[PDB]
Amino acid sequence: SRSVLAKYEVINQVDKKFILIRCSIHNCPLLVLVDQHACDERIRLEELFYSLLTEVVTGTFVARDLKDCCIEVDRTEADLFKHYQSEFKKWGIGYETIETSLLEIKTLPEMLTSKYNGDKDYLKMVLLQHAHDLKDFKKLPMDLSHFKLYWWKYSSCVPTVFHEILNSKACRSAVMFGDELTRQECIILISKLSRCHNPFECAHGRPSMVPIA
Amino acid sequence: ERVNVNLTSIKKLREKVDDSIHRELTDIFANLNYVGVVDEERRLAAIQHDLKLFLIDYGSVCYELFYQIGLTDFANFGKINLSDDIVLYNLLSEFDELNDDASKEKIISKIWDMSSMLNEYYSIELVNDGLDNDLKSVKLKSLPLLLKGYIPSLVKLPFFIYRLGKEVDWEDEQECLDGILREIALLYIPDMVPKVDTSDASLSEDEKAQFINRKEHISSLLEHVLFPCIKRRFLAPRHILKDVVEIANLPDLYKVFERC
Ligand SMILES: [Zn+2]
Repeated sequence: SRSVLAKYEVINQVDKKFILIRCSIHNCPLLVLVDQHACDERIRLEELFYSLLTEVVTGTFVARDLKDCCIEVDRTEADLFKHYQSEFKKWGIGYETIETSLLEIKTLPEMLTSKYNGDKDYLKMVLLQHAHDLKDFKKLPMDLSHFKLYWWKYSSCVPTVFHEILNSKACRSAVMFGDELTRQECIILISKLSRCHNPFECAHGRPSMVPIA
Repeated sequence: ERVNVNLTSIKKLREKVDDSIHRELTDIFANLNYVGVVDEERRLAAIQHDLKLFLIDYGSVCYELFYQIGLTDFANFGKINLSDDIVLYNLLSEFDELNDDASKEKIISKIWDMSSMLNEYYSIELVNDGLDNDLKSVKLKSLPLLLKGYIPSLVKLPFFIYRLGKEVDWEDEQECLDGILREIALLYIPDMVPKVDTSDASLSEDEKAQFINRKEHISSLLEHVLFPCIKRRFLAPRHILKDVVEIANLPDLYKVFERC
């Protein structure tokens, strides 16, 4: 299924947009144009998801101390945060519920600190978004009673705010259309792309390659 | 100094070639952007014309190119000199089909009888060392130079000498001169590289390394010596329409993925 890509040889870059690749023993496999941006975005994303999940699982995830951040919440909203407090700690979001009630956010992870940027209204929405996600069984809690590491086993448990943050970081750092890639740079891209968990889609879910044969 | 060709056959061979030319196919070659080798065995490469990706049989294009160059540059060819000597008598040993010695000597006899013509019209110098009637001591001094920087692979050389006496009919001017140009081009076309199973353990490290070397040499010849020449002087005849296939229309691929 994925082992088909491992049997692909790089030809060269096409229109500074694609990387043309070529495949005896042809059981559903001859020519495929790999989207260079989607290829780099994919490799880059899986590196970012590995970095985040290895950090979170080993308790090495950075949680920068936030000062004077109190957010007004509903009685049920306050109860929803009192419930999943332990869950938000796993992501570096350390807060205390006051008592109408108020959410006293003590700490935040370095990426969320950056994206929030003093917008209490944005931050409230993002935590509520995950609290509701957990509550309505849309997202599972992070089980850390497992004591190598496979980031994709825990990928589904990453809050949407982080997911969004990692997708944009991947896309931004990635190679763009109209960029010059040497045959060697392409060999390397496709070499790493074939070592991905999901090499057939990009960070934003779009297909990373279209066979032409 | 360029030599005058007052031969009726050469002017008739040029008219046939000029009429065969297809403008739409030649417009694809004139503006080609060579991507790379797709199949070393079937002799397939990929080029990009405008926003379209094409699949080219380079063996066919090379056949027609080296046939065209020969017709244009008739009796105005260079010379390729050969410590390591190659004998025509020992070159034909590859064929076990010609079990008889007098049958093997019959081929050499047709070439030496035409040695003066071959060196003056096609720059194929053939010099004997022994007796005037002796056929065992007959070598090949020089081969014509069609493209500067391109040295033809001598793997197909025993077939070239075999087919020059056997296939080429020396009993008609136009058919004989056409036959020799068709034989030189076959020798001049880059060799096929048959596929070998790299993942199979039953093959030695040398077999696997040499196959890679053959693959890398073919791509170098195509990118640096062969395809620039094709983009420059190649005139595509109508029968090559079958050997130039569209595989992708690139604006149809921009639709699948837009700027993130
Ligand atoms: Zn994307």
